[PDB]
Amino acid sequence: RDKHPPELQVAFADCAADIKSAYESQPIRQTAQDWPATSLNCIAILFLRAGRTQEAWKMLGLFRKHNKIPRSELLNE
Amino acid sequence: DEPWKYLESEEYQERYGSRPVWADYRRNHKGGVPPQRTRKTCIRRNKVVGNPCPICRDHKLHVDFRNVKLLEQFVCAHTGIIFYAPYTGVCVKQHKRLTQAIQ
Amino acid sequence: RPPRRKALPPRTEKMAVDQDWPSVYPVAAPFKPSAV
Amino acid sequence: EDSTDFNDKILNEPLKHSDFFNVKELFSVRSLFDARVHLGHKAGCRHRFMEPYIFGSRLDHDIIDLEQTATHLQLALNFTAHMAYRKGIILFISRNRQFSYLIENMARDCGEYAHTRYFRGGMLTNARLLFGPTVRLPDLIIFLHTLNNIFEPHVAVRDAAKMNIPTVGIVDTNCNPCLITYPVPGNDDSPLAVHLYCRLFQTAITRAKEKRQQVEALYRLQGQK
Amino acid sequence: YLSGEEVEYECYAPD
Amino acid sequence: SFFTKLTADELWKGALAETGAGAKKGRGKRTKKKKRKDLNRGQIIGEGRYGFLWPGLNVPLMKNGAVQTIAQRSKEEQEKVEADMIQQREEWDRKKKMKVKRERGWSGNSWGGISLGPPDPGPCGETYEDFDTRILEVRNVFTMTAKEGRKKSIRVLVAVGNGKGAAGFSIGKATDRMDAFRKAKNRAVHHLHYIERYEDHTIFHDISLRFKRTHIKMKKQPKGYGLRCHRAIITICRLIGIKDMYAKVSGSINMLSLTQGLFRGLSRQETHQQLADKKGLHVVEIREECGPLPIVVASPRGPLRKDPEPEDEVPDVKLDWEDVKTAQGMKRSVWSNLKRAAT
Amino acid sequence: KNRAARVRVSKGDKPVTYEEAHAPHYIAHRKGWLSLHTGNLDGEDHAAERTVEDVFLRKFMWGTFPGCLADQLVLKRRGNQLEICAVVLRQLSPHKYYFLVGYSETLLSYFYKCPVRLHLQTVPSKVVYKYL
RNA sequence: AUAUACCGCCAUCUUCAGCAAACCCUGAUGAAGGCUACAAAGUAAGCGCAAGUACCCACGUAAAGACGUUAGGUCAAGGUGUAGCCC
Ligand SMILES: [K+]
Ligand SMILES: [K+]
Ligand SMILES: [K+]
Ligand SMILES: [Mg+2]
Ligand SMILES: [Mg+2]
Ligand SMILES: [Mg+2]
Ligand SMILES: [Mg+2]
Ligand SMILES: [Mg+2]
Ligand SMILES: [Mg+2]
Ligand SMILES: [Mg+2]
Ligand SMILES: [Mg+2]
Ligand SMILES: [Zn+2]
Repeated sequence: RDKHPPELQVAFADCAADIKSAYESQPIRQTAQDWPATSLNCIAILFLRAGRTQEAWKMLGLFRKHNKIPRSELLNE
Repeated sequence: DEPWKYLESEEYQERYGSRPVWADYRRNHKGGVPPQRTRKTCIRRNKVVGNPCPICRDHKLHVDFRNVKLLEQFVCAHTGIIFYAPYTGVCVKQHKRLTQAIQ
Repeated sequence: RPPRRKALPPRTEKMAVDQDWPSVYPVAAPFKPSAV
Repeated sequence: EDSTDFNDKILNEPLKHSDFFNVKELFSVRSLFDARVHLGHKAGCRHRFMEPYIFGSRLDHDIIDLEQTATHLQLALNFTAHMAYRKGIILFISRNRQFSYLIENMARDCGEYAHTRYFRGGMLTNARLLFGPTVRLPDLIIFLHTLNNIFEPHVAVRDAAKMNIPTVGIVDTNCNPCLITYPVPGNDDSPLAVHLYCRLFQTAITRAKEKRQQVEALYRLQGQK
Repeated sequence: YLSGEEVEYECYAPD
Repeated sequence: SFFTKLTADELWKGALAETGAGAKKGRGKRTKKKKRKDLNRGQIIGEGRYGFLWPGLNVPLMKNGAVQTIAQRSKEEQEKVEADMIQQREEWDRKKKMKVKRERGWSGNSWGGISLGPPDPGPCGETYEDFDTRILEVRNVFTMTAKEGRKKSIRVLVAVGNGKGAAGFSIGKATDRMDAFRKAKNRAVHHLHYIERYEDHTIFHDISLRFKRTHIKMKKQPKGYGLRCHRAIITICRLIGIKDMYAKVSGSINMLSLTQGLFRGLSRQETHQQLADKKGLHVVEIREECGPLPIVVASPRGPLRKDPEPEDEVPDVKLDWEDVKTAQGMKRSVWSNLKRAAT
Repeated sequence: KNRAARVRVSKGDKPVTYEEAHAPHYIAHRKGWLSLHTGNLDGEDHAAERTVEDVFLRKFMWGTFPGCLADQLVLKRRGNQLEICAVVLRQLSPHKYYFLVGYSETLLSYFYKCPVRLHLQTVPSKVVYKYL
């Protein structure tokens, strides 16, 4: 929701990573994976603010694969 | 009707790849020196022998003067001579049909 | 495919160094690595 | 983009010059003659593959042709300097115990390695087991004495060739230079000869290491601006 | 020998 | 008695009889052998003859949001379960009966000519997928021992190669044949020769050499000639990448002498460039298919001599009576020039 | 040569547990007892009956938890209580382990007429002491 | 019936100190061989010895004692492969 000091932001990016893994390894993986738009925007924003830009750039593909609208804030950052 | 199509299909490429249809065939015989003639025929009264030759083992391979890509596999590219039947293992019946189709 | 069950972390990791230990082992019980 | 220029300005540039480190100024036929490098063993001890490098026999004592030694020594020092410049691991090997202490100190001073002790079976051909799977072997082995203490070739000469490691070696008139990459015909017994060899290699190696730092530093300063 | 060629995710509370 | 029963491991260790004076020296041979079977393999906890359905053990605990109660399968419904388990047992046996048969070697019972695959990847992430391994000899060696009498070990000879000139061979020794296979093939890739090939299909010139008592005569051949050589030479040549060559092996036909004799001769062949450099002359190839056209195959890198090579009216070269007897037609053999499979 | 309860040297590929790796002469020196009761103390009775019960419980648990036991049972008797401590694997679903615990505790309590408790410790794999 | 199919438990050299996977090297890459301390091709996990422990000590006595040798002993401790008996 908001930016935080670097120490907290790094912690939020380790949690978003574990959440990302949860979305990727859902038990509904047998069926199509449902990646909400808000989840993708937040996970991407948290990587940038943490400095894991490499991971954030990779995720941009998932906006096109699942056809999820990117958020304005994500594009500016 | 269009025998040259089989060699351009995916089934052919999966079974043979880029090697000749006789690459993986081996004659069964006693001794180190094989008999100087191959078997007369692999199809005898509509029944196929246990180890059919490269031509007889695939019913989609048609020896025809228009299927030149198959015929090229039985002619030496460097000398232009037709391989004798023990070279590839084709039965005498199919070797004659190949020799006539090549000519 | 169902995920294989993952063992939880030993509850020793949630114990405080100033806890009431008699509440953990109130009666004679076999040694439990996850609880000691 | 920047790596090709690095390897070209630093690694490939020294290889375009005949004497990039000026190792010819380190010795002369006179300096070698004063160290008694020309003195070889008696004719009865001569190895037949050392005959090309022998000037003659002075009263049944073989004399090593220092004009040839000078050319071979130039090549050996030149190779050694380039390998030190490229940050190669240089290992000194000798079993002559009169000079074990001298050689061990020379290696430590030049920042290299010495093996003057009993050579155990498989140090090179079985190094991964003895040291570990990630062990790095030497890039150059310099033999100040190529014979062991029973007057046979040091086992590391054969094993260095097996491991495709170039060898520099002082080869006296009773030694076999066939498998030594850069042999240097010379006296291996006299303290004056052996001390000279250690100064030349020590100086060549130390000079090449200083040259590598000078070039690198210059290449960085110019890179920023 | 010639006769025959001889012959991941973990999660809590799985359902 | 319930208390006299043992576990399956104890029962199979006894029944199999793998430890004993029979299995010590192979004093017992096994055309019929007791084979271990895992009898708990297809067994489900909770399933018994009576067909009871225990909630939470062999059937689901809750059904339609309510806890199931103890139930028993009907006599008919239980026969199907039993029959289905018997069929699953024969199907499993059929799956083990279906084993992919591997290609044979020089003969059905011979190890020679069989591929062992690529050598194992080295400790430091080294790989040899480009190399193929072929067996040349598998021998049973018998050592008389001070206390244990005649013991049986295996000596294996294998060759490795990548088909692009790099090939080698190594001996392997072990008590087990498959440990010997590992040793030889892994060792062979550390003793690789590089073999020069003319136009990447044949040798540069005729090679005639003797190694101990084994004589090998090899002839340079044109494309399409194939490998008309001793079967072991054929195997080695495919690993090197030679497609066209004739070879004749005479004298002692010792596989090891033949292998190392062959590699010694193939590693000492002078290429056309080496000949041009040595003599400072052009190497000119005359082909009958191209008529009188002179084809320069190699030119000296250094200066080119101006003095022609002396033309000895008659060369003092030693000839092979077999080659001369053939050229004249006096060589008549019922076994020569026989029709054979493509090699 | 002595054989009793000795896992013999092999090629270095056989994993043995701590208990399996210690021969009988190490009993009470490096390894303890798998059952503790008062029947074998001086002046105590009913050692024969405790011994038969122990032999049964080991067979009962081996076949009741087939493929699940990763080590020998530890049998403890205090008063009339019987505690069975087992190291088991993590392959069976937890529902099947709870079923078998409820089933085994009840059946053994009625068989031997004493309160019986079963204590399960799960390990991901058999704990290896050494490779003989 | 078969200990000459075995598990199990043992005798025996042992009142021994050796066995040995995985590597490496020599003999032309033959069957084979691999040690020298002022050392010359061997490195060696593991097992045994040793150490440790028991008994009254650190002594002694127990215990321990590998691999292998004798198709050593035992199918009659029990179990069990194969074969045989089932009025
Ligand atoms: K026995
Ligand atoms: K018995
Ligand atoms: K029996
Ligand atoms: Mg000397
Ligand atoms: Mg056969
Ligand atoms: Mg005894
Ligand atoms: Mg016996
Ligand atoms: Mg004592
Ligand atoms: Mg005793
Ligand atoms: Mg002891
Ligand atoms: Mg007997
Ligand atoms: Zn046919």
